[PDB]
Amino acid sequence: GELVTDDPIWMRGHGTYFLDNMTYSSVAGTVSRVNRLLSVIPLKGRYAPETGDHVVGRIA
Amino acid sequence: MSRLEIYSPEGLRLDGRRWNELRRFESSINTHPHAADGSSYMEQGNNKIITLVKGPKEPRLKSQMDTSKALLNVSVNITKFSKFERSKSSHKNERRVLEIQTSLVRMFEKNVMLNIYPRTVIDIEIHVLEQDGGIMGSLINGITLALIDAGISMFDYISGISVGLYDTTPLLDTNSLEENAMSTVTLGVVGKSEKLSLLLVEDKIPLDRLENVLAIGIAGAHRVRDLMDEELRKHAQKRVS
Amino acid sequence: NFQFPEIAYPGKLICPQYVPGPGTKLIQYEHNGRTLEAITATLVGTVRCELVSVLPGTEKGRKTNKYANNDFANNLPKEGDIVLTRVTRLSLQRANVEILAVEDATFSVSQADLGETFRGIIRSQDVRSTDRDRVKVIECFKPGDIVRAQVLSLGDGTNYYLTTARNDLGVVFARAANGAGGLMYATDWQMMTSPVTGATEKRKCAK
Amino acid sequence: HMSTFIFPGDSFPVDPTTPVKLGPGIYCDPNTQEIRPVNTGVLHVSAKGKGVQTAYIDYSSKRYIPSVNDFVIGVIIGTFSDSYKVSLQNFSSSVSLSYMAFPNASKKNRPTLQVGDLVYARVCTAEKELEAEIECFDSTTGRDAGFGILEDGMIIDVNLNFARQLLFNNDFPLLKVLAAHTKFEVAIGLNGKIWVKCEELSNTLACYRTIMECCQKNDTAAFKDIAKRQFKEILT
Amino acid sequence: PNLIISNVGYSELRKPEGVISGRKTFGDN
Amino acid sequence: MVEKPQLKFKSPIDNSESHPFIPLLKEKPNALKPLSESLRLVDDDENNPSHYPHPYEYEIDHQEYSPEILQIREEIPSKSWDDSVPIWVDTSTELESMLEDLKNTKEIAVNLEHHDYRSYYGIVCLMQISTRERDYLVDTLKLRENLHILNEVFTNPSIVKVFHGAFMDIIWLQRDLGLYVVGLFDTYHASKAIGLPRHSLAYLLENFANFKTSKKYQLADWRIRPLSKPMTAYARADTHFLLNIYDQLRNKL
Amino acid sequence: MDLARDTPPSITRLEEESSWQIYSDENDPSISNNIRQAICR
RNA sequence: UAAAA
Repeated sequence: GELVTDDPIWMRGHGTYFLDNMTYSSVAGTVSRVNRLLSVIPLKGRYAPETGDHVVGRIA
Repeated sequence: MSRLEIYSPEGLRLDGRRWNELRRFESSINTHPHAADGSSYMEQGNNKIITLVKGPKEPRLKSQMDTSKALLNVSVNITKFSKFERSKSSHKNERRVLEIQTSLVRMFEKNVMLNIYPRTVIDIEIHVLEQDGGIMGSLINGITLALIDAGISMFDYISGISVGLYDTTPLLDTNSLEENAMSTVTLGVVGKSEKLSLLLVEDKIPLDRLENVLAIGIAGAHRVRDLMDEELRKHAQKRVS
Repeated sequence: NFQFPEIAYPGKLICPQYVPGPGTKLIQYEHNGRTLEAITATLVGTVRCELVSVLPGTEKGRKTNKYANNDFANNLPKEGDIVLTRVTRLSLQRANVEILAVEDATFSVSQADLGETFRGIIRSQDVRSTDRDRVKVIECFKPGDIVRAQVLSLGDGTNYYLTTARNDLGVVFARAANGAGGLMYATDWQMMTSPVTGATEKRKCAK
Repeated sequence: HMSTFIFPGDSFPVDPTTPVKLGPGIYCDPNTQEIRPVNTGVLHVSAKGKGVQTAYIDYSSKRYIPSVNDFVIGVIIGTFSDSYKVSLQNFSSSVSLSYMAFPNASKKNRPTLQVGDLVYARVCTAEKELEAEIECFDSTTGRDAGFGILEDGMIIDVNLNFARQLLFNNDFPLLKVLAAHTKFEVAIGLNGKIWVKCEELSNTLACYRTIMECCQKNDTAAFKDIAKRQFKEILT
Repeated sequence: PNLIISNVGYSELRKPEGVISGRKTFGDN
Repeated sequence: MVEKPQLKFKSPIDNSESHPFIPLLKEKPNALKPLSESLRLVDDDENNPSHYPHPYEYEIDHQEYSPEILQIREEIPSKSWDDSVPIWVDTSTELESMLEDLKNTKEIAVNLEHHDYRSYYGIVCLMQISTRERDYLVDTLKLRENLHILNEVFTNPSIVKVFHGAFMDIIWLQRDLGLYVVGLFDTYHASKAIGLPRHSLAYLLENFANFKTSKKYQLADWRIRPLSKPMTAYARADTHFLLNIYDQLRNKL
Repeated sequence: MDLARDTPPSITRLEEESSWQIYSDENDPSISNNIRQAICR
């Protein structure tokens, strides 16, 4: 619910919603600024499946 | 207790507070890292509420599943020992409880970004260990802090505040003794704004007085937001370092 | 090979290791010595030797068929068995049915209507013997007709796979206008007619 | 040429000797093999020698039954792998609109239809024991004009009698009294759906309000005064 | 026993004989 | 009948598969990592045989994007279709007049053509570059040895490259021309993320550009010279409105 | 498998022939008692 | 996961 930046020259990432040319955070965590990708890293985060990950799972 | 003074000419209420003072607010985050992904032990006054957020996960059955958003379930369970006199009724399937459970789902399904989590379900489990007036508002603040612990994307905070009107004097954060002697209004303010996601009036209030009650109600709700926000700052800073 | 008593009860020992079968199980007993593999009967009936098996019921109970609902529930339709079904749902490419009997002739009445009964599906590719790719199931079956179809592969996730690509397989009993008419009889290979009403309806006859 | 009001179970004023071609409202008993009415309405007959005679019953109804060679409006509610799932009317059963039932259909390209789209199709299969089927091109003649997506506009819910009297009866003074007020395009569906569309929304709404008022009013000669007042109300 | 043709729908009973336009666009006027 | 362009090349095509694919790159403009270490074979870890890595692999995962795509600016309409003629690029002098024209811009639309019936791996036959003012048509059959100069623009982060379903165009640019794209904006993945019913280019031209197209020249033999009048207009249409579509899709994203 | 790999022009590739030996629920018959106590550790 | 030629 808080304002992280008012610079439109950014790429909204995960845990972030664009609104009225201003950027806000949707979760609670730290701000990450990699290249122009602006995202918020939440505290308690689950597993994010990415392409090329060696995982273990049981059939549901 | 007995026949008490609700609001004396000295501005003091039956519990010592004043017209614009709140009960002590002691929230707790991540109290059940072994039972749910989201946890919040809400202790607003004598009230002691345990809120769990299990999800977002796959539904137990593929029958009910929205392929464009998430399903938000709220389970409010008022324990028999919630008050002094142990409840003899069932409470679980009570019609008054189903209204509260539904009012909570509608309140947050518009605030929680269910679109970000499609084909999923978010179960919210609530257990009230003790109540003492203003129980609806404390249910609000518990769900807010429990979803944040679960890492669920929300647009803003949702604050729960209860306001009573005694003659011509509003009273913030009404306890049980104050609700049994005046009208009660529970509000659901979104963040530092004046947008109301909840407005419950269950007793007669003059129209010429409702506007001022709402203004003093949303003002105290912002104060409730900061106490929750400052709790997350202290919890996040001590967790990282 | 028959020194044992005629009848057998659940728990009565039969013979050592002989092979098990329907109504027996290898249970190791202990009598102040080493555990011996004893074949124990677990049904009420007579013991038969071929292969050791204990068949339930008495010889009078088998001829009188006193275990009617007990015989079908214990003998599931295996692969290649020919059964008698009833049409329940008609789809564009399949026809849901309901297994009512099964033979080894002799049959066995199913479960008495309510659900939890064995059902199957007759795919359009296995309706006829010629031109298996383009068929019209609406011209082959109607809801409420008794169809004699042979089972195929057992992909029994919910239904069974049946076929009628033969002469003795198809609609064996039906009625005009889905039960609203008279009892029809199979004349040609794909033409069924009721004598009294005189009306004709196209089916997948079996004669 | 005879038209009389009948009732279900009444005698059928037609000789069995004459060849007959019955339709809706008349049922043939599979046992007694007699012909009896099953609907309450006007019994229409027509004896012609060229030498076939037909008979049907015009009854009042609102629940649409899928019948072949009907022009229907449907809403797309599901996208399967080899067909669509369209809803001709609420609560009623679904119908099948295959991807190959379109002008210039091919396995390579799928139709550009998505859910919630209003389609205009022709009922090509209306079997009682099967699911009904529709198509956006007449598979018997090759016609395809008018069939397809009805982009924007507004749909209207009317009874089945108002739909047939608007599509077939060219003397129905509705499209004539509406065109005298504003230019529009209409899509008549036999399932009780009337899709209209104008240039401005103020004219489309005025067409929605006239058809609704003319649907419940049985006086046909009052259609002129309905649109006269309705199109005058939107001017404020 | 009678001379029975299968119950036909509402459209085949009319006289235009399938030369009907269900979607008529009224241009101008 | 048209003869095979493979016979008129500087050198025959290596169909032996006696060694892994060697990138046809000699100049690496706009590079964060030097081209020197990019020409070493990666040791065959697990069971992936030794192969030369993607020359611009590091240049894609780490390079920033131009501030032109993060903004929500007003869309600029495509130039008039009838009052504009293509620019056929057939010589090295005509190629230079286009490259320096492509260095002074920020958004370009690119598309390719391919033929694989009378060639094993296949050969590129026509590149379709178009900017906000002009539409180009580059003959990749004669300029095959000269088209590697375009890496100065295709790898410029300040310039946005707009393709459509470039899952094969990236392979053709590197196998026959030694070209690589840094700063790709695939409109296919944009239509797939918006939620449109179809993801073809013909769909975006009839809904976001109102260009009633006749998609019948895809499977055509693009080796005939010169190109017919309908195909020259068919080739320029794939990228003429692609820049206006990029603006409409970017703001929605 | 994990022991033999984790520690240490007319070819158009061929398809591997793999049976159900890796899908069988039958575990190894004789597991060392000294090894099972290591897994618990 | 119906995009490319």
